[PDB]
Amino acid sequence: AAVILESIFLKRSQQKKKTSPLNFKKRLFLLTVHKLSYYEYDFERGRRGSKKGSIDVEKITCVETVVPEKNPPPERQIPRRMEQISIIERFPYPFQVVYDEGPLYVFSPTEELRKRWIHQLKNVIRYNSDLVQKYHPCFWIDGQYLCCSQTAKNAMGCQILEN
Amino acid sequence: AAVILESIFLKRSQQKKKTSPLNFKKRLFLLTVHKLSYYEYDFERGRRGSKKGSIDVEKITCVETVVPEKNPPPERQIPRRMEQISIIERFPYPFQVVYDEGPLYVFSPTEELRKRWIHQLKNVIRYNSDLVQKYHPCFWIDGQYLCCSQTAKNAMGCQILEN
Amino acid sequence: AAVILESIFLKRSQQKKKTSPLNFKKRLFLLTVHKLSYYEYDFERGRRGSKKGSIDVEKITCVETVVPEKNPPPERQISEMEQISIIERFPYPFQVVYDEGPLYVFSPTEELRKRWIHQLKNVIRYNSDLVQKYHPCFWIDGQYLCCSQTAKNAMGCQILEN
Amino acid sequence: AAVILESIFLKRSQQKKKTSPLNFKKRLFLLTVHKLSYYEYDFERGRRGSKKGSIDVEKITCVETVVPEKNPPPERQISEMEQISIIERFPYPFQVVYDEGPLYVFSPTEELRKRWIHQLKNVIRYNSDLVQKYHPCFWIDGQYLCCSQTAKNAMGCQILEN
Ligand SMILES: O=P(O)(O)O[C@H]1[C@H](O)[C@@H](OP(=O)(O)O)[C@H](OP(=O)(O)O)[C@@H](OP(=O)(O)O)[C@H]1O
Ligand SMILES: O=P(O)(O)O[C@H]1[C@H](O)[C@@H](OP(=O)(O)O)[C@H](OP(=O)(O)O)[C@@H](OP(=O)(O)O)[C@H]1O
Ligand SMILES: O=P(O)(O)O[C@H]1[C@H](O)[C@@H](OP(=O)(O)O)[C@H](OP(=O)(O)O)[C@@H](OP(=O)(O)O)[C@H]1O
Ligand SMILES: O=P(O)(O)O[C@H]1[C@H](O)[C@@H](OP(=O)(O)O)[C@H](OP(=O)(O)O)[C@@H](OP(=O)(O)O)[C@H]1O
Ligand SMILES: [Zn+2]
Ligand SMILES: [Zn+2]
Ligand SMILES: [Zn+2]
Ligand SMILES: [Zn+2]
Repeated sequence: AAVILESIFLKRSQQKKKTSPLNFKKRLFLLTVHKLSYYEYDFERGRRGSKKGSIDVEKITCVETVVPEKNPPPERQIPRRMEQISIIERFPYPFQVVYDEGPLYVFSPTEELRKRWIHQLKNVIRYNSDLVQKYHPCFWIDGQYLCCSQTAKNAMGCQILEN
Repeated sequence: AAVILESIFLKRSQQKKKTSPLNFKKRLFLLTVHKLSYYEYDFERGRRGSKKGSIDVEKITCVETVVPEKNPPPERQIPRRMEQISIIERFPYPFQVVYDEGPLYVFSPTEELRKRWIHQLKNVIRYNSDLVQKYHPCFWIDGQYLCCSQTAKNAMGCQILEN
Repeated sequence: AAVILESIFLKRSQQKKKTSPLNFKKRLFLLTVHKLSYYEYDFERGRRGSKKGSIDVEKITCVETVVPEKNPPPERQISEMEQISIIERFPYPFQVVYDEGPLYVFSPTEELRKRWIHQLKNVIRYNSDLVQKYHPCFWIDGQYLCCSQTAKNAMGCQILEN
Repeated sequence: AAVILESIFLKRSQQKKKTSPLNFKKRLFLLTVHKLSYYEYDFERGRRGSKKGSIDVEKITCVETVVPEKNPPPERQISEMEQISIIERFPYPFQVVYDEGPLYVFSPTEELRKRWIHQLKNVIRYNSDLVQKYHPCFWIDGQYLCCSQTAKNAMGCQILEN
């Protein structure tokens, strides 16, 4: 369909599979009313590459900011003070797109960008059937969730954000 | 003025003073357009007692839920399954009323109640001049904030909740 | 034994002592089978304070409603649920009668009454002295306006059959 | 030395070799005082890849705009800021001329050009051979349509004074 948005972010490994590393990839993310998908980016040629995953827009229970990790390495750190480059190498503002399998973590290089996305994603998911009301505002890491130490990657959020 | 709300909650020590313990008190909380105030409760006689603090409604930068502590003792635990009593002895749903001096933490015995309050408090603070946009969704405890480990009790929130 | 109930009613002075004035105290009531007890409530620590009374279930003769008195002071004026009202307003005055006489416990709400009474019955039900005429009326100012008669333990101007 | 700039322009083949076809590569340009260099960009690791060229600043004779060619293929078609467009669209073709000849670097945006050029000048400014007639025109298909003349390093059909 149409592309609502398209940006380059740094996403963390969903680690769907056991043997998978916890790592980050620069990916070109798209968004249609249908899905949220991400592809390898072919910078040389300038084009989207091989698809590396999607999440169907309707299976989405929730989308929000995530509490930034405490000691992020520079690729996701906030500087002090050339953007065109930085905006494709430094992604410090994460957010979370949660669904049945768990949460996909996505870092954005600017806030506005993150804002932009969360919002559309919101619009997009407004009438979904499973919009959860409790989420985890912290990352899932090393076996469990910081915020509540629960271990089920798709555990119930330990917090209700209600207006 | 009018009372918008009145409930009994279990509040944690603001510890404004150095020599102060980190502890909880059952307090009768009120809310007018002017302030948010809390008093000792005189249960025998059934009346509000001596005032023990307020926070001026306009100095309020923010109000939200807080991520529940991981191992709360029973007075703030969620049961399994007589309410009239429980609702004055068990307060497991906290929330945070933040202002210049820091955050006041307030536990509510039910969610609806917490809902109710956060909302009015919201209305009440809608046109305030300092409504912060970043908060700490976790408690301040033992010297710093869990969510971001910052130590300034009135540190900048490490998270932006934007719709 | 094992509690069977537990609530916070208001209760008028039993006046057992000649000195005793009449007044109401907010108390925390329990229920087992053996007895039915009330304490001072540690609102602050949120817990049961000093025992202030007991009535053995066995000596219970008549668990029953009483008659919402005429002009309940606020306190007692008009299951219901105000976190605070419900521990500050008990307009459903009931009555437990026993050897010594009748205990006047008040309720913030009906389901609450029901709940107790009923339960009361479950527990006295096999007693040895379930009287069958009673004073749905109060005992007051010197005498039961049930039957203007005067012995607290005066016999009941009314009968409740079934 | 100390970078003075750093960007990602597109750049047409210098064709130094007879084999060399003409094409454009996305490259990462730096700037110091000594030289001006371009590399392959490690987009994935987000970093500077293999060096693909250098031009000594000193041998710089003429830093200057060139002439937006006729029918820029998308790629080059129409400071500006699309996270992606700005690293995918460089329509502001400029030119660095030196001994060997002229290097055709393209820009996604004007402030970006300006920024470089200017800076360029700061750095060649005291050179020993700042020529003063140039070919705002391209060198193409066999010959500079600046002056239809043919030596790459052909002398400039135009002068830029000040
Ligand atoms: O490239 P290597 O070093 O194998 O590691 C990968 C990447 O992080 C993947 O991201 P992408 O898919 O973006 O390549 C991730 O997939 P997701 O994070 O998309 O799931 C894979 O996890 P699994 O989820 O275990 O497949 C993980 O194995
Ligand atoms: O009763 P003790 O054992 O002294 O401890 C108190 C109570 O927690 C107070 O609550 P309340 O005011 O509700 O009594 C608290 O005030 P706040 O939490 O209101 O500030 C005091 O902290 P300071 O903030 O340090 O005064 C703390 O000293
Ligand atoms: O506290 P003060 O003002 O002294 O009055 C007391 C309380 O009403 C007692 O209730 P509680 O025990 O619930 O405090 C009542 O006991 P009962 O429990 O027998 O009513 C006392 O009378 P006596 O009944 O006379 O002891 C009465 O004097
Ligand atoms: O990669 P392929 O298709 O082989 O083509 C190359 C690139 O355009 C070179 O650019 P880069 O070095 O930027 O890759 C260019 O070098 P210049 O940098 O001299 O343009 C080469 O020509 P020569 O100029 O003939 O070497 C040209 O053949
Ligand atoms: Zn959690
Ligand atoms: Zn924080
Ligand atoms: Zn009678
Ligand atoms: Zn020319």
